[PDB]
Amino acid sequence: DNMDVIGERIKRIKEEHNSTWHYDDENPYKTWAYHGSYEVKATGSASSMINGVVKLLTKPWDVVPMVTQMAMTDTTPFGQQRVFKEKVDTRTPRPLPGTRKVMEITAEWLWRTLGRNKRPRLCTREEFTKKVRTNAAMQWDSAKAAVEDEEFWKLVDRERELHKLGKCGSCVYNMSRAIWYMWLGVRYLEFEALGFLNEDHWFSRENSYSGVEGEGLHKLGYILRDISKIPGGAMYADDTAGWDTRITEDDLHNEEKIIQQMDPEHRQLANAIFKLTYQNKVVKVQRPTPTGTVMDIISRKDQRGSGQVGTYGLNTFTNMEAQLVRQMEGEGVLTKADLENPHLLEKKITQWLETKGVERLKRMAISGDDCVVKPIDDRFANALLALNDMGKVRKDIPQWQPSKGWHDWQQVPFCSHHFHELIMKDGRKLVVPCRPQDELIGRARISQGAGWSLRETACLGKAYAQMWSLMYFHRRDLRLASNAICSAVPVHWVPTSRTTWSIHAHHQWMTTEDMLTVWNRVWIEENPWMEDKTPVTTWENVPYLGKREDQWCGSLIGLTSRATWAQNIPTAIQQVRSLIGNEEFLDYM
Ligand SMILES: O=C(Cc1ccccc1Nc1c(Cl)cccc1Cl)NC1(C(=O)O)Cc2ccccc2C1
Ligand SMILES: [Zn+2]
Ligand SMILES: [Zn+2]
Repeated sequence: DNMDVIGERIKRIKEEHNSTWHYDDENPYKTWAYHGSYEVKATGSASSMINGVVKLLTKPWDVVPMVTQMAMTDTTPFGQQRVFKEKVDTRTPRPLPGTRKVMEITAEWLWRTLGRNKRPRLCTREEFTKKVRTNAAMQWDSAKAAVEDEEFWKLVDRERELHKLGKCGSCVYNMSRAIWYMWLGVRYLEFEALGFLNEDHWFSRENSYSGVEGEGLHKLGYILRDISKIPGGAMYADDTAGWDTRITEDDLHNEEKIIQQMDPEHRQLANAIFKLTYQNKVVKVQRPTPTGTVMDIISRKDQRGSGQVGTYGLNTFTNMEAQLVRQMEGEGVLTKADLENPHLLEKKITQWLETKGVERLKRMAISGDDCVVKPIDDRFANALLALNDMGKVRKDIPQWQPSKGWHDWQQVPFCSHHFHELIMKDGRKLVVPCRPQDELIGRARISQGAGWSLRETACLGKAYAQMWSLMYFHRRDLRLASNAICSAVPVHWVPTSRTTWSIHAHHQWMTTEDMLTVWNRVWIEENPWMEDKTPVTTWENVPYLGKREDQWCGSLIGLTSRATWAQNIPTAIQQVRSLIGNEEFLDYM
């Protein structure tokens, strides 16, 4: 089918592992082309490492089911195969000809709108090097060593010369030093050709209208509140089932239209990324066999490779396009007859885009596969023909059952959170991010690496605690647990690793600066929705959620076990201090 594009990559893998290369007839691949297997040592673990510092200071959550579940993520070849079979080995039916036509018209208009002020450009070796260096001082260490080796860049140049001839020899996606250099080299080449979407803020709210890039978790609630003021129907936030697996060959060709705005030298490189690694891909996946573990080499023409970071911007683009198409259907612009029609009237779609498209983009908050839409009316709730036909089937709901919208922006699911408007004691309002408290505690109790010292583990606990003090201060249990962790860890110990990989995280908690000072900077000084810049001088003036809402959202406040924990927390803090040693601590309780 496509061996002329993927053949050189498979030939190189096969030559490198010819001692154990074989065709396994028991391969479970149904929708992916299977090329072969070779022996590998199994990677991953059946369960996550536990952060003992966070665990010792959150004893009431030792029982809680969601907390116990989050520590059971299986990353072994058995776990990889399970996820692959249940989620990735699917085929999306091809959209109808009228659906493909409206998508193409909308994609061309959207790219033109997105590129009205900005022009695409190539990203560079020093840009990638700087990003890698700033992230290593938060594998990043391995990546920092690779960017400092001139042989890595000479390998990058050889692969770029193949891409310029329309060939690919080593850009393989993963579901010795040489293979790590080839993977990081593939990521560099992708960054060089498509990194501009992220680096130049193409999906910022000012540039894209719907986008939220660069806003930060602390600003998303304010944007949903601003959207709530636009006249129209309810706010809809439908979750797509496995968004990345529903990116069709038609979606990929619509995303590729951005190459039309590039300079010749950039278009050549971006066309190679689109054709060789996005629209044709070679993937490695581990699989357990009766006699050991193999690495399977598979390929397909559609879906995304999640590891690519160019996928965030392209997912945002395709979601903005799909939601505009759904809004057109709700408004009666797109009928069932149009979706089936190759010959639909292009001009009525163009006219709707040119007269109402930007206004309709302003009614949305879109981040990758996450969307919030406030349509002009509720007909949108039942406009499902185009959405299902485009392959974006909603998760856990019958295909034709109407979407449920929200009339309170505070109840809307966006980027794994919901948002509350709080009234401070001085009358000022704050709009804060929130999620089930068991998820926040469960995540903070997971360590990220093996062989970590008590220092590295305590510093990751401190990073989680400071993130809670800045984003989730309004949750009573989290402010208390945060104070306990910060009192148990040396004040000069710098938080390490990362609390989240989310694009919305700005990592203001990765500091040894006083958290109240940082809180003031984020919530008051730099908050554009805070008109009165009066600083808050004490945590007693930093508000909480309403007790009832805190309890509805997972708080243990009012339980006897929680009261016992709060009363005995100086004892647990002292136990952690005793094991850390004679360092400088501070009492935050
Ligand atoms: O860029 C990077 C990771 C990164 C680090 C070092 C070198 C390059 C990259 N990126 C990159 C690559 Cl390899 C290929 C194509 C395009 C890009 Cl831009 N990260 C985010 C940022 O802005 O800090 C963007 C993002 C997107 C999704 C989720 C989180 C974040 C934070
Ligand atoms: Zn390549
Ligand atoms: Zn909440």
